Amino acid sequence: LGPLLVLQAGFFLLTRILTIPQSLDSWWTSLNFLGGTTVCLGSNHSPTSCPPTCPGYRWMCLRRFIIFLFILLLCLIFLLVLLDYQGMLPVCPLIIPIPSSWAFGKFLWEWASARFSWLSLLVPFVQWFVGLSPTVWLSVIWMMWYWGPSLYSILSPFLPLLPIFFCLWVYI
Amino acid sequence: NITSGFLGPLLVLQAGFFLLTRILTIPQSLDSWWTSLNFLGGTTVCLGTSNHSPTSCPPTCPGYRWMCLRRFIIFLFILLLCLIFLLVLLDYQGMLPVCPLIIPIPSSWAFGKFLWEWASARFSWLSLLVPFVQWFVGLSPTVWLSVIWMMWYWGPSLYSILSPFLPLLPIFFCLWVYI
Ligand SMILES: [Zn+2]
Ligand SMILES: [Zn+2]
Repeated sequence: LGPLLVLQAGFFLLTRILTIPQSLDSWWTSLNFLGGTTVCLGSNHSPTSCPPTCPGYRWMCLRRFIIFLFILLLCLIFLLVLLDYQGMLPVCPLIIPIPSSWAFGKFLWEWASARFSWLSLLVPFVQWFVGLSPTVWLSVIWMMWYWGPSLYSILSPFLPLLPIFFCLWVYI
Repeated sequence: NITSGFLGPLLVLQAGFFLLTRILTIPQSLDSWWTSLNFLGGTTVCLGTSNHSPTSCPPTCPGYRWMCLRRFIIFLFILLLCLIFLLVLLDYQGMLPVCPLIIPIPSSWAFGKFLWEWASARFSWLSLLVPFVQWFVGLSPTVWLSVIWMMWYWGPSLYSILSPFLPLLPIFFCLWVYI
């Protein structure tokens, strides 16, 4: 009795995972428009779910595949985070006792700061911003969500004059 | 002296401008490419005129917010991809010291070796599928190409039995009961 239920649950969860790409590419295709789907060029079916006869269906499958690939990658990265959180990646820090946790992250950041040498200047600013934002981060996300495209639109006309006087500054 | 002295830094300025303007549009190119994948390789129109493509919304159009979002999202992925690439490069030089599971550090692909060894350790059944894959390589390459092409031909036929798929767990479950 138990094993039948276990197998049914496993199959249903596998179906959920396999249909995730449907939902995800449908969401992204919604992003293309003002939050609303469309109709595949050629019964007017959305290009996120075409019938097998529809030519776009072939494309859809390819699309479903790529999304799925990214998902796995994300999952992998997510997995790769947890191990790094738990300190199961015994990465030797640049010259020694091991970093109990986040060894990979600390090593990677140390290497980047040591080599690129401008992230050294960037890090103080980012640390300032994050530390000063226990809750300000939430508000600036809201501002970015609303004003961010707007401020980008206002800065963009002066976006190309920006390199000109940046060059002037570099000359001086 | 003065001529070349000025041109040098200014040459760097011009080259930087050109490279940044060529490489900062890649989010737009990839967004347009995916939107093309959505409709058999075509642009279509936005919801808002001149019928501009939805990946090049003017600021007046309401989609410029929307577009930016996905453009930004695409931009993020690029960094991630780049990061992967960067990692995929560093491991080759062995610049990632990862101690192997129980000792000298691996000369190259240390991170890849540790990850694969740990993953194989965690799942015993996974390795069971490894040999057949090699056999797939070990089989006739032409046979593998024919199989893949038939699957492409059988993809629509693959899901032509998609409706019977749902009962698959029950009947197999029934087998598990009778097993
Ligand atoms: Zn279609
Ligand atoms: Zn638009």
